[PDB]
Amino acid sequence: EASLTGAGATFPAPVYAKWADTYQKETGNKVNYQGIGSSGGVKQIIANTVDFGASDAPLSDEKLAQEGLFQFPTVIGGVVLAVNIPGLKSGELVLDGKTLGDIYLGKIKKWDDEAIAKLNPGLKLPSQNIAVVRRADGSGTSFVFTSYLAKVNEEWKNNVGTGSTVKWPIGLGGKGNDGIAAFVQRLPGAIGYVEYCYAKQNNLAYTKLISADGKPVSPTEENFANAAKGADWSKTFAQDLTNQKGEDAWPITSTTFILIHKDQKKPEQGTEVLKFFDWAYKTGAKQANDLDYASLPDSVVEQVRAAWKTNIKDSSGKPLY
Ligand SMILES: O=P([O-])(O)O
Repeated sequence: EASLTGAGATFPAPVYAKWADTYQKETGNKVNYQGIGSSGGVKQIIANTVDFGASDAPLSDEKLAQEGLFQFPTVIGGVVLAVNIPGLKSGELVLDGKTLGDIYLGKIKKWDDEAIAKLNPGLKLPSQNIAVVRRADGSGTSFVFTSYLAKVNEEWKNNVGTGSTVKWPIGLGGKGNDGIAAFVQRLPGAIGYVEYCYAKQNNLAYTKLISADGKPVSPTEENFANAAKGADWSKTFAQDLTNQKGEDAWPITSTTFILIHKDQKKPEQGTEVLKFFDWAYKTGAKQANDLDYASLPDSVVEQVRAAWKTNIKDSSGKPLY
């Protein structure tokens, strides 16, 4: 029995809570995860106050070498646009990336705007103001969401850009993925970006999006998996999965990372962190799929195991796996 502590991204917090609960029941090891968003996770592992950090924004090779850190992917998820449009069902509104951007820029103000109605011909769109919601805390989901908007709206790209934290033109700030969820639910007219789990479990209506290739997709585990189908995992783990080509490829997809130290000053702790995530890879794929997360392919998991053996050591040079 060991007590491990992790902190970071809220994006995969439901799968990690679920994995942790099952592992305790099967083995008695305790995992404590604090959802505080990816920036916090990164600071906390750097400070050495947790056993493991989590972030959906990959550090660069230089950055990992400078801090003594190793990073590895766990699951693939999808970010959706949760909406509160009185009278609209889940999956009936269709947005494109340029339209989505123009909402977040503050350019489109009403739900029956010409640009929105042209995308959804059948619908009877209300004349309700749009209330944009966005994150207040340094976030991995913000990263992924502003990475996607920088590729499909050139005014966003030039005026706001990409980051964990940016200068939001308009909108109300919610803390965590659970805070955007709560916000949408209370505000008639609201739109907020959440990892798909948080809209499904809260029963929030969500849109469809038009893929890179120009077809409207739904967000579904399969569709998240489809967006990752042509990723070259053998070159890097830091893959960008936003606006991918292919059939039924969800446009705002992403993987997520775990960060640990390479020179493990507490080898027992470090050894138990690896066993947990090995356990999850080996047996956790149903729980992940049950929260609509796609799993990594077997070849990637084999990559991580090979890199565990080469990189993770104690202060005597000895490997931990
Ligand atoms: O996963 P987040 O909390 O860093 O968005």
